[PDB]
Amino acid sequence: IVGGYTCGANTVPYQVSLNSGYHFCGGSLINSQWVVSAAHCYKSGIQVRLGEDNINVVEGNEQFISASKSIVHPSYNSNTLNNDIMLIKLKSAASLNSRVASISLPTSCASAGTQCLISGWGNTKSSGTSYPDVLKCLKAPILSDSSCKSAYPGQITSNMFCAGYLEGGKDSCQGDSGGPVVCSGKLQGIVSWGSGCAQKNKPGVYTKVCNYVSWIKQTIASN
Ligand SMILES: [Ca+2]
Repeated sequence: IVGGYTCGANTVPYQVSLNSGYHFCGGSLINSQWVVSAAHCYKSGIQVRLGEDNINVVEGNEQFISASKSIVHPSYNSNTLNNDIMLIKLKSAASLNSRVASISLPTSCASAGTQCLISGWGNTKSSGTSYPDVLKCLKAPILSDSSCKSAYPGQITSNMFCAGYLEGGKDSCQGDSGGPVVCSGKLQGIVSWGSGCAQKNKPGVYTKVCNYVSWIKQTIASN
């Protein structure tokens, strides 16, 4: 996250870190046994890390649980990033309390102008590189479909939305991918892509979660 703030330990209790020896992507806990992340975060050997603040220090609220199964969206296209969503089942159920909690799925999509909270352990610089140990946060609005498509001609599908600031300086970034965009207590987006980070006229592009709730529920129901 570029231009954000330190969330506070365990203030974002649905935020997970995906670990393959190191943090590589974010995710969101949507029930005791399932995580949603980006399909471009897929790899084998994932350990899900719940209850994290400092990803490099054991602070006492962690749960580390191996993935038993990963499911990339049937129609994921890694060239266009259309349908950039995946589900991860945990080998055992997480213990849910105030510091580790699931986030509600939307019953309704979000509109332009709604404020949202975006979080992760991604790069904090837009020129150059600095990866934080503790979770970083950004409050950002959803942008209109038209300003999204104007920023990124021929690249925005009905499964994508823009959020952030066209002026630059405040965005998600590398390492935040797969993590949450939560608006009025609902998981509305997944950190997906963008040209650079926090660049003028190049806002963040997010997977539109409300399009996927049917798929998510039926997948959980049968796995
Ligand atoms: Ca830790």
